[PDB]
Amino acid sequence: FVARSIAADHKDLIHDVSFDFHGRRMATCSSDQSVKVWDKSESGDWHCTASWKTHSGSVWRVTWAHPEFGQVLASCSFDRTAAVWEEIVQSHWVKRTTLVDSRTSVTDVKFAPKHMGLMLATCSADGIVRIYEAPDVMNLSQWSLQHEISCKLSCSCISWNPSSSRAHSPMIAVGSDDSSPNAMAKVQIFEYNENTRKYAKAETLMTVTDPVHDIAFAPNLGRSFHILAIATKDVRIFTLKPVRGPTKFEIHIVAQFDNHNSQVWRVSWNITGTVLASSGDDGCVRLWKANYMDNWKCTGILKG
Amino acid sequence: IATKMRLRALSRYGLDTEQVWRNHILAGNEDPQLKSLWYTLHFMKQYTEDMDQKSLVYAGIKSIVKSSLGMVESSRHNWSIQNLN
Amino acid sequence: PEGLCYGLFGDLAFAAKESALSVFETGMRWFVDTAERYALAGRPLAELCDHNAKVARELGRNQVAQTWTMLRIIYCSSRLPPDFFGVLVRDMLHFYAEQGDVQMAVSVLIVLGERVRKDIDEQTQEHWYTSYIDLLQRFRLWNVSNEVVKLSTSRAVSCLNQASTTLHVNCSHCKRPMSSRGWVCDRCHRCASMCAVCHHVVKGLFVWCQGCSHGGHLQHIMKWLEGSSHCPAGCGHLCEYS
Amino acid sequence: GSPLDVLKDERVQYWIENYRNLLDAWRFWHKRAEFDIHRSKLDPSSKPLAQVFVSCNFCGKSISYSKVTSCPGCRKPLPRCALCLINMGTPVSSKDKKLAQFNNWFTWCHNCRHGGHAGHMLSWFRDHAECPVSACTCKCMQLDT
Ligand SMILES: [Zn+2]
Ligand SMILES: [Zn+2]
Ligand SMILES: [Zn+2]
Ligand SMILES: [Zn+2]
Ligand SMILES: [Zn+2]
Ligand SMILES: [Zn+2]
Ligand SMILES: [Zn+2]
Ligand SMILES: [Zn+2]
Repeated sequence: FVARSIAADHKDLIHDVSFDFHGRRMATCSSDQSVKVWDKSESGDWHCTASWKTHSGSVWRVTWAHPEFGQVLASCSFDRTAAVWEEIVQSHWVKRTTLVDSRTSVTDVKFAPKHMGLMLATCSADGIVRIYEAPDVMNLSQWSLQHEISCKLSCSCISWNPSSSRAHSPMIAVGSDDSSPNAMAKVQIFEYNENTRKYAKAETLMTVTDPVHDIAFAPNLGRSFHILAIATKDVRIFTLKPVRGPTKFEIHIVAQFDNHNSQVWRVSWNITGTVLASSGDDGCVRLWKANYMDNWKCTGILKG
Repeated sequence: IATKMRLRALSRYGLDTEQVWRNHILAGNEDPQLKSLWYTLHFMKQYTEDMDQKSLVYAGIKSIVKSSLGMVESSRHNWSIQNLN
Repeated sequence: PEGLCYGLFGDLAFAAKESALSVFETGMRWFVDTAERYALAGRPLAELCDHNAKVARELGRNQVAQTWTMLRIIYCSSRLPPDFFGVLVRDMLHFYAEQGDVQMAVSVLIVLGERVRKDIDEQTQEHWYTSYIDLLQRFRLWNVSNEVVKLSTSRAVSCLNQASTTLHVNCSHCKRPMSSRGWVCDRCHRCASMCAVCHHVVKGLFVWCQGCSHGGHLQHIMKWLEGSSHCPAGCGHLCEYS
Repeated sequence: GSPLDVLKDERVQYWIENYRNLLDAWRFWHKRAEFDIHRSKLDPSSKPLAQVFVSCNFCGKSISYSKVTSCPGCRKPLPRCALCLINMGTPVSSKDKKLAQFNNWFTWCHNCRHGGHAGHMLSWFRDHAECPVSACTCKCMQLDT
């Protein structure tokens, strides 16, 4: 890989970077209460086309929505709010709705896949994962809270299941970064059941007891089982194979990498869900790929 | 007249409003009536612009001189404008 | 203190504590070319298979090319059983789908049509079609996505194109709706579909400004807006400002 | 700059219409459009050619001139492009940014009424020759020429 730097000009540390659906746009949120949207031209240079103050406290996560709903950004911050930003055409970004249901800091915010409509999930530090919905995609100023899930642990990361199949029920994983001395599972997986119309805890990953800083479901893309990547003191990849009430999965760990030799903060799959990038405290990005024998191996080490 | 109209349209005849008098050049041929008409239109446009800077002119001489009252004809042609109405 | 995310085209943004924003650019060019230069219908099965195999061999995907040729031999042929290879074709489709190559599976499904459609369940076919369509739309390949939708063997995927794509047009002079298959006004008895440029009836494609409510032939309006910034009908509207 | 009484006279407008008909006979369509712009600038009484407009499927009111992809009247979603499946729309209100580029204009076949963005359908009918909407056999571009 060929590395190139970008003059972020952010007054504080950049907490999250999220590409758009088409890959042509970028959104970076930092601790300076600023979210910057970068659009690249034919020259290949990323130009900061927008930079506006968003929240009162540090902004943790910024996520994009599917373009059929328009250029929509959701940002969670330290001020217990998850704001939804829409672009109106110069390039002006307006705040649509401030989600103030959480009584504590909202660690992560993530848009649900396209086939669910325009649904938003926010996880708070008190163990409550709130799932929102916009009944009218043309009116983004009205969001109705559909479900709220108590995860009994300080949530730090969520990841929707990007499967578009009708054979896979809606599924959201919740990771916890709590560092209690007791050994309890730090990742809980909730599956929406159509019969009860309520999210229920389907599978729990007991093997993960270290604090979790990032989780990322692999893009399904024609597969039959679900692959989950977890960021901890090491890098773990779990495969969720449904069996023929919540669905029961034959959970098998297929990767465990300590090549970072430190805490791993972020995990991000590619578009095909075949190469996983892990960023740890070592400041290196390690791309992990699986051969035809399901032996995950590092295909490159990338340094700043 | 049809071929002349085609040629004038190809040369953007009559579409120049910067100074209208040049339109008769765009007419292709030396037409005295066209030149006179376009020069008159340019003169009246110039008068309108000057009046705006510091309607009735477009009404023509007949309407302009209809209100021209109080002139004394000169009996003797002395051989040597502002005294006019 | 770190952020990480791949883009669509293989580029990877990595922002960590010093914070420095770095985009680690490289990927899927083969996918774009393969989607662009297959033919999925309009030719016999043998011709389609040879064309797709030639594409795969040109792009360097020897296994895909041999798979296409094998499909041609299996289907477009004291003989083998009629359904001898159906299980193997299903297994090949699942093998290509489970490794992320949904493009090949969908292309084979479309080319074969009913010869393998009745053997793969509807839910998995729909999942493959939607995944391939999402991949195509990400790369902004609308033509290939729409071709897949039109040629989709699944009714649900085919119906994805007919949702709210019908426009109700009215005559400006009469302010009343027009016929669904018409080019003349029902009430005013006027050719309301006249092109603003050529003043001829626009029977086919009509492009329409939303500001001045004027338009005409798609090519004619394109050329006029390339040559000027005013409305062709002459309403003092800069339709496409600058 | 003639007075409105002169411009409203039947003879003057008849001469103008005859000249425009002559320009159409010679296929001087662009020059006729330039003359139309000139006439509209100089004579405000010259009503421009009345052409079709799109109406919202639910409200029924004209969508011509705050989400762009929503009907201005009833806030309902606008018809979506048959190719990108994104709801069509165009913001309404020089060497500046084109607020409404041509490739985003409403465009539909006047026969089957199936519509899409101008650039999208232009590319599609440059490649193919059938209506993008499924189960439609109309040859949209072949109808014009
Ligand atoms: Zn009418
Ligand atoms: Zn035309
Ligand atoms: Zn107009
Ligand atoms: Zn216009
Ligand atoms: Zn409406
Ligand atoms: Zn479109
Ligand atoms: Zn049609
Ligand atoms: Zn048509």
